[PDB]
Amino acid sequence: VAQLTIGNSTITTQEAANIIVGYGEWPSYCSDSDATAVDKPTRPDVSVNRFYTLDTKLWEKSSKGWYWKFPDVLTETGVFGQNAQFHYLYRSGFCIHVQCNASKFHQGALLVAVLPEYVIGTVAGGTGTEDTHPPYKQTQPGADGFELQHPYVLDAGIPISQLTVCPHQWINLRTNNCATIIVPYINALPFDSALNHCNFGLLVVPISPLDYDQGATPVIPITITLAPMCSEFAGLR
Amino acid sequence: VAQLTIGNSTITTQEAANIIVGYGEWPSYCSDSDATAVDKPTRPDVSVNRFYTLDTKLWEKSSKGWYWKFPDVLTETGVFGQNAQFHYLYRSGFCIHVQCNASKFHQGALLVAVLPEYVIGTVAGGTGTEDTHPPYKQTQPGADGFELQHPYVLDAGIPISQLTVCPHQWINLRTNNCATIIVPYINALPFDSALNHCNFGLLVVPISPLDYDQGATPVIPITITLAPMCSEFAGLR
Amino acid sequence: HSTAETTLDSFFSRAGLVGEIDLPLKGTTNPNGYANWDIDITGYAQMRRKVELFTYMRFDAEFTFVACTPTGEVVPQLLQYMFVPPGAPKPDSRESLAWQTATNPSVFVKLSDPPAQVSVPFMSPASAYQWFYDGYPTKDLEYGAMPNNMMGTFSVRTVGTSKSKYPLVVRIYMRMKHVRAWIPRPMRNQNYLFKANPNYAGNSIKPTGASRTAITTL
Amino acid sequence: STLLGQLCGYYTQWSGSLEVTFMFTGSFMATGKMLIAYTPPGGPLPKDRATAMLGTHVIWDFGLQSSVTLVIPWISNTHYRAHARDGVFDYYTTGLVSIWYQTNYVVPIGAPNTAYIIALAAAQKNFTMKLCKDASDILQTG
Repeated sequence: VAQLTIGNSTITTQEAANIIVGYGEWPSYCSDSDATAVDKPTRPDVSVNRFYTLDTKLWEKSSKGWYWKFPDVLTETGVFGQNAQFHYLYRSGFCIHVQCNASKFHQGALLVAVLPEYVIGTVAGGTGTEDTHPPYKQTQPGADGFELQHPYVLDAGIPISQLTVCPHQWINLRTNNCATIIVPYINALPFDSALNHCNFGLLVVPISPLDYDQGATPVIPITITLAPMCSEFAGLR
Repeated sequence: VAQLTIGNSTITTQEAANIIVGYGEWPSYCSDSDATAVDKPTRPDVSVNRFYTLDTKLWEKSSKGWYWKFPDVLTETGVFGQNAQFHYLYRSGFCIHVQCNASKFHQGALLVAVLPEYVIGTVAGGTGTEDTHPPYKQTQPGADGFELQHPYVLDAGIPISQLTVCPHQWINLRTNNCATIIVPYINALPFDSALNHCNFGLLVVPISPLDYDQGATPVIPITITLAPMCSEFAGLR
Repeated sequence: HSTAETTLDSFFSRAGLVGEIDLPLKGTTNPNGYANWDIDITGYAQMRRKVELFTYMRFDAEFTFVACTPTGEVVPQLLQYMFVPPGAPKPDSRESLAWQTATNPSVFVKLSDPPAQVSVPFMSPASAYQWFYDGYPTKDLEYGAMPNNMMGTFSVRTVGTSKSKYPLVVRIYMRMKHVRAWIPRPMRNQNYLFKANPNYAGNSIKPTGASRTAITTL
Repeated sequence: STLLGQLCGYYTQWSGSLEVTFMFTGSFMATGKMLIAYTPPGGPLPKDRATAMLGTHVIWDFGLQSSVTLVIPWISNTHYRAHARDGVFDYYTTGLVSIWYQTNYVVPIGAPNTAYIIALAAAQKNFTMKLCKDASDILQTG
């Protein structure tokens, strides 16, 4: 055990569990011979790139699962949400860290994976004849996130049973509590909009339900801490 | 874990937690060019210097704190109490060891410090107009020790909040259970009386109260084991 | 010992049927002896789910045209197939000047002449066609709309100033070639409802596969 | 209560970096996270956890480490004040230290649902004081 720091942010975390570098690539920058070599894109290092610790969600027996969108989650938050908004283009890598705090008397298993272009699909009326498009509160939940309503198909008509095909990591209470994931910038373009397009979405679902005997804390706090890697911006407004 | 022995005394203790050598000095002897170079002071090694294990005190939720005086505590006990009494002068260093035995389901924090010339001050009547001097049972409690009645001011008009300024060590149940302290001879003179003057007093107070859920043992045994270091005596009677 | 068949190209080869134009004489259907077909590769039913296995893709398409009368007959009639690239204007009528705009590749062939066949490049202004887009283009109805995935339109019509003398049926096949794919994703396990979004039936949510009685019986 | 405090009283001015250490004394089975944030002099106490989350902060998981020490970069009692008619060389540098429940207190059956914490402070080696000023409420009685 030891604590790492990035500016004014200091998190207490375990030595170095197995990290998952999504798709074997490290969030790097973008060279000079690109599309916009004129408007030299300024890369934040100071405060912009540090440890943000989102409002902890409480695991319950009945919990269905949660998901956040990127970069949406932060475009609201602090000095990073500052850049994302008053800037024309954005490319950024991510270090995501998820941890639970539970006694050796709780049981559960959370799959934690990242899914590019996570496009939500609602119920469509029920009988299948209403072309209802997911709201804005469902498409970009912010930093509070949003709860799945049909985990089995990941609110989008896809088996979750196959989500492992994405950069994932498991959190089995009886073995580990913290899971870490490095995500590179993934998109069909070098740069893009930070407010219109959500390159990906963080998914965390209880595959084995939370359980405990009466008397033990009934809710397990899940704490998501995340940090931007090699983040770049272009065209101030 | 391992067990150390000094003669016929064998204590089972943890490998080697952090020890506190009070004031950075080691209990040493006193050279030949002193006050009494004639009456060559005999230094006990055999039985006199070993492990004494005092009557364990029981920690409770309501416990206020305890304190013993030195060398008083031992002048009653065994072959050391033998020398202290039938001898004119005394100088001795001390190794003090304090341990609790509690399940990972108890909580508490005991500050354990040593205070030179610990002079007790009673209440003084209450309203402040009675010049009542602390009894003999309060000034030299023996090996059973004595309980504070006004821990906050350490039964002497001094903030305990500042006791850390003395050779101290903490015992937080959720981290350690044993605390150790090496004390050198401290006095304005080379030698002194073993029955009239108490060079110092061992203090152990619950700063964070003992706590547990109904069903767990309600009292945590605190065991004080101590051993004399480079103890000397002069002028037999 | 060989695994050539499990490659992407192997998986996506084969020219499948993705389009069918009807040019009846008397009819409600395409009354002006012409038709416009915006290129949809979902035209081959089986397709959608196969491609939706990946997030991004890239490829070239080989188009082969099969034309005959409803009974599959061959007749002396000449035809014009016009490809209007994305951004180019499709013909609103059987005499729109678009039919003559050089910048709209066109190919002519007699029904007798064997199938027409041409290759079309990776259009998209983006680095890859992307089946999923989690955003909107600078609650909405523009969600999941990556327009830069348009391949173009195919306008078909009988040559000549006058309607054709025969009822015609054109079939469009498409072989995908030189394929590259990225970011694989969960195989659609629910039925598709719309060509645009992944919405499903929230009542009729079925288990991925066949169920059984007990977990101890086979 | 701190000794530092009492010594500052016999002096008029001072400055240096401070250092507070927190000690969790709860049951060993408990875990959770506390956010400890420092708002430099002038900055008003952060509205909520999230806004404090943007300031110089430290996430403390007493599930991992039972202790944590925070450093106060700087404090300077140098700005003079002549209020009533009694001149007092006061702070203004009232730096602030807030502490929020990042997560809730989690415990298994059998462990107390409350625990305490102890604050310990001292000043760095860069501390200093100026102007001996004897002042006290406690004096030798007649």
